[PDB]
Amino acid sequence: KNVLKIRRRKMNHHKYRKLVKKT
Amino acid sequence: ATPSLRGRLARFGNPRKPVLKPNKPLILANRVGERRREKGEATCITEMSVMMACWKQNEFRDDACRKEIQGFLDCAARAQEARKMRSIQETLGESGSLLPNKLNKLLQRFPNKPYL
Amino acid sequence: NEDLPISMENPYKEPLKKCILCGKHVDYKNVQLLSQFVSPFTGCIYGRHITGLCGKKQKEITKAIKRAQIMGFMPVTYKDPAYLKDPKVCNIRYRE
Amino acid sequence: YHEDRIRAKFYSVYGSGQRAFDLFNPNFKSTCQRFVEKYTELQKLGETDEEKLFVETGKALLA
Amino acid sequence: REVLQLQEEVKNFITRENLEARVEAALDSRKNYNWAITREGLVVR
Amino acid sequence: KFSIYPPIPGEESSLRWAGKKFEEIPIAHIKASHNNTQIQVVSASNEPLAFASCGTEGFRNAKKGTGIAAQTAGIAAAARAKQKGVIHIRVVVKGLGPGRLSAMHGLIMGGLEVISITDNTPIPHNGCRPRKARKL
Amino acid sequence: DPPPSTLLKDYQNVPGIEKVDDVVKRLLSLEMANKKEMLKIKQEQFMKKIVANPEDTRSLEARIIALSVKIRSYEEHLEKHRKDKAHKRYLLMSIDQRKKMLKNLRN
Amino acid sequence: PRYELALILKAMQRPETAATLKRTIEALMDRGAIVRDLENLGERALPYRISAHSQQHNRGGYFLVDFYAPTAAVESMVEHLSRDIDVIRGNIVKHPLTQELKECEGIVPVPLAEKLYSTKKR
Amino acid sequence: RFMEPYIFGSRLDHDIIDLEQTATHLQLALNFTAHMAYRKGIILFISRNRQFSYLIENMARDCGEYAHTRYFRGGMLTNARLLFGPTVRLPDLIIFLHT
Amino acid sequence: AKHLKFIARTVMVQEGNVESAYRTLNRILTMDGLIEDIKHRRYYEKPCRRRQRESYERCRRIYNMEMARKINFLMRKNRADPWQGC
Amino acid sequence: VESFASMLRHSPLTQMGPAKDKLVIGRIFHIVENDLYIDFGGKFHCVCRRPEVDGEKYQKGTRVRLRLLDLELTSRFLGATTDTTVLEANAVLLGIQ
RNA sequence: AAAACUCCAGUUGACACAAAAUAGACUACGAAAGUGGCUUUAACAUAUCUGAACACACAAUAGCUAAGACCCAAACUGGGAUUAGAUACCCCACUAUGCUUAGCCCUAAACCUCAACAGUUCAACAAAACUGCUCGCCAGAACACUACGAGCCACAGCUUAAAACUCAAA
Ligand SMILES: [Mg+2]
Ligand SMILES: [Mg+2]
Ligand SMILES: [Mg+2]
Ligand SMILES: [Mg+2]
Ligand SMILES: [Mg+2]
Ligand SMILES: [Mg+2]
Ligand SMILES: [Mg+2]
Ligand SMILES: [Mg+2]
Ligand SMILES: [Mg+2]
Ligand SMILES: [Mg+2]
Ligand SMILES: [Mg+2]
Ligand SMILES: [Zn+2]
Repeated sequence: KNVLKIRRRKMNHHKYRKLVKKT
Repeated sequence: ATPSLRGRLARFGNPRKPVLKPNKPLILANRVGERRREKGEATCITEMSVMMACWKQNEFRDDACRKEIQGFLDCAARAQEARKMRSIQETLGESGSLLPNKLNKLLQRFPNKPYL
Repeated sequence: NEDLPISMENPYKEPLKKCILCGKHVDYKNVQLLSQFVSPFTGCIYGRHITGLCGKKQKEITKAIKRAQIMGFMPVTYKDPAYLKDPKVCNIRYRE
Repeated sequence: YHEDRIRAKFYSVYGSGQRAFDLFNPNFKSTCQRFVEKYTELQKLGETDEEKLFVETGKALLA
Repeated sequence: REVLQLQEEVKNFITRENLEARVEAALDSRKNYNWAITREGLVVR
Repeated sequence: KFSIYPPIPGEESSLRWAGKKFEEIPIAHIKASHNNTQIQVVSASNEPLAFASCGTEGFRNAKKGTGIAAQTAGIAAAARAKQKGVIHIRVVVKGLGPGRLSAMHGLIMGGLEVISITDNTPIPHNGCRPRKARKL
Repeated sequence: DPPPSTLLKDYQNVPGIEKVDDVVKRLLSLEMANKKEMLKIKQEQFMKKIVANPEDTRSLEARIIALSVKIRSYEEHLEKHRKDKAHKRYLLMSIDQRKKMLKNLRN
Repeated sequence: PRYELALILKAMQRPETAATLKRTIEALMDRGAIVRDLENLGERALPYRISAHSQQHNRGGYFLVDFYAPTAAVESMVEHLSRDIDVIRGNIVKHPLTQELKECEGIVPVPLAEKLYSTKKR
Repeated sequence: RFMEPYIFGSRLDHDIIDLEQTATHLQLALNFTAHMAYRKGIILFISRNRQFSYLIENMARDCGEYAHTRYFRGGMLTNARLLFGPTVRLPDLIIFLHT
Repeated sequence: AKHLKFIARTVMVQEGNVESAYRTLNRILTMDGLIEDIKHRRYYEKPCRRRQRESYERCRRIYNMEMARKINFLMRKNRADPWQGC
Repeated sequence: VESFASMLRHSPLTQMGPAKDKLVIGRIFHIVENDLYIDFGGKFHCVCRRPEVDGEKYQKGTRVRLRLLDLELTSRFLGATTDTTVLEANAVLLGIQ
């Protein structure tokens, strides 16, 4: 199958992590 | 003897981890693969090398090392001949194993049947 | 009536093939036999296709070999050269 | 069939006959077949059981 | 039967008195376990 | 007749070369690395006769790890041996890396006679875990 | 806890053992043999004590005794081996099984 | 349980060897053993060189000792062996003759493992 | 699978057909064929064994009937209207020596 | 290291052919499986990857062997068209 | 009148049993230089080839002696729903008559 | 190829708390995670089945604390190359860490993405199609392994887990 649904999730997680790091 | 595939593939029946996880289905096809040959060959290097050495030793002349140079040339010629010979041979008629085309034809004559 | 067939216990069945080593008893002390199933050049243990053994037997051999190697009865990176002039059990090319 | 066992035994004892089998003509009698027939003749009413019966058959053949 | 066998064996076991002699005997003698199989199922030494 | 397997250090094998036993004949250690091959020559008592590699003879860099270079090195080694009196050699190989047969060839050319070839390439029975798998 | 010098569960019924050699006796004793024989002996003892019909092992009671013995063994093992988690798991499951059995018996 | 002690000595003349044997057996007895028989398997050349503690050896005598003993004693025995000088190594394996062989019928021919894939024209 | 009712058994892994059954079937089939022949009907023998192609052709010749022992092209019967003219009479019976 | 030095994977030469001996040695190595190991032990092959590789190998063997068998079975059937005409 | 079972019972193919190594007689009915098409009764034919020993004797019609190695030659392969038959027996020539 | 090393390289000895060729064309053991160097000791619940996202006991790797070992590997970092740039891919160096002992943490594409037990002979791809019974879970996309609450030796964490706004799809 695709890895397209996962990718979005991954992106979201990364962003969250970044946010956490920032604040 | 062919290695067994009894309780190896992850199937509904098995109470096991899969031994194998093959990306192609193990169903032997009605073809056989195309044949192969050749690489970074570099023939007659040893012959070359001696000649080179001789040249280095001397001034840099043909006159001093005329018996090595000639040998090298001969070797080269032989190699050339051999390539031609090879071409004549293994594409036309293989001595030992069959040509792939023939094998393919044979397979087609008695093809494998999963589709029942 | 009579000449119809009768269901019966599978005659003409030749008794199943043997390991060669089936009734035999394998010890780490016996280097000879163990040596026989090792490659003379590398001291690597031969497979099952090469050796031609039943699985239990093969396992027994291999464990025994291992034991020998640790306990100091057998060599490891080669097969002992005193035991080359012996019966060849295994099926192997090299030399031709 | 019941004679199959006997045939098998014969084979085990006496290797697959040097006499050539025909298969083309019907009512061919191989050596094995002959042996079987002999056995049948003997048992019922030979009464000595298997090995003994076999031996008897062999003896008969020899004669 | 097993018990009987054990009993039979026991008389030949090494105790503290029958020791040194036994050791000496062992030293003198040599058992060998190196039987070597052939291609068929047969033993040879 | 003729065995592939060598004569053991135990006695008594009816073989000599130049009036010497197998164990007495000198060893030529060829270390075929992936980008250079070094060829030592040593006596039976472990006295070094002649070191020679693809670096020592002329070449530097990736041109060390060619076959020609290896051959040259071998030749050099042979030459060095010849002064000290060697003639027959046992050969011992280490590693893989083109200059492996080439070295042998070079040695042969130099005039030394190859008696035997044994490769004690170190195959660790799981020892140290090597470098990470690079992107080719 | 049974004594070490006692005979096995195997070599008990047999006759001549009572008047036999000392070494032989030792050989056929719990002291020499492994823990499983000891366990068996314990089980037997328990059966003798409690159950109405010894030599059964299909009735609930017998099963329970066996379970108890197993639990005890596990506990003993876990005196040392305090990082052994599989054994702990076994203990815990087995206790619950025993409890269940007891409940059934009660019912 | 029954046990075998795969004892690998020197290579150091008879009397010394005898003494060593006496010692080892004595130790075993103390630990709580009933030693059964003695099997000297010659002084053979050792398959590799085998490093003591403190000397490295090439020749070495081989001995096997059949013995019944309690389960707890084995570790102690091993320790003792390790301590003792004239033993090159003393591994202790439980006796092979304990295990009776299951009577083999032999290798059975395994067929093609079938019905692994569905009937599709593909 | 679909020939198991007609099989008698298997003598050392070699299957043997019920001859009585065959006879019964034969009586029908042959009779039917005969009837077809009587009714001025086209019979078509077919095969792809090669060994017996010539024989089959000969048989076809000898009778009033036909044969087709060679490579069967796509739509000799379904498309007949094109492969031959528009007014063809197709076989009113067919026989396979080798199905 | 602690073994004897000239027994493991040596090949004696007859009358100075040398190349032949080398070839033989190589063949032996291949048979044992040493060369492949050496090639692979150049870098660390991670467990999962190794497993995958193994799987690939075993499957290949299963396939390949079967194919070979089939070929063997069918080498009987190369002759000439015996019925020819048709 | 006979049955079928009875007939089967007293017929040469059932009289012999398994075909593995059984010296059988059978006629040759077709020829292509090297190979010889041999009928030996049974289900299929088989082929052996002309030997050096009296090659000009093995003609169409003559009788020959086969060793017989199975009657049918079959095998099932990796993905096969059914074993793939050759339609030949595999039988080795002993000689003539 | 620069850099790096020349206290380097090769042969030969002496030489481990690291990691366990070949056997492994076997397919086992465990509940899963996982487990193929050797030895000994202990040792692998349950004579119905299902059954805790309120329990308890486990749970790779990574990670935290504290103290040890430290060959080799190696995030990070440094140097060299490469490129417009290279905070990468290639090279070289070296650290946390991988290892041991004692505590935590509790997540994986923890996937054989195929629940347990009893039984039987077609949407499309994939590992044919189903009965009985039980529990667990799911009911448009995204917002969302988010927010808020709650519990947790976790304080940048984990577990559970919304709504609005939006869209005619996903
Ligand atoms: Mg895939
Ligand atoms: Mg339950
Ligand atoms: Mg749960
Ligand atoms: Mg460190
Ligand atoms: Mg480093
Ligand atoms: Mg470790
Ligand atoms: Mg964890
Ligand atoms: Mg959880
Ligand atoms: Mg997993
Ligand atoms: Mg899932
Ligand atoms: Mg469930
Ligand atoms: Zn067996």
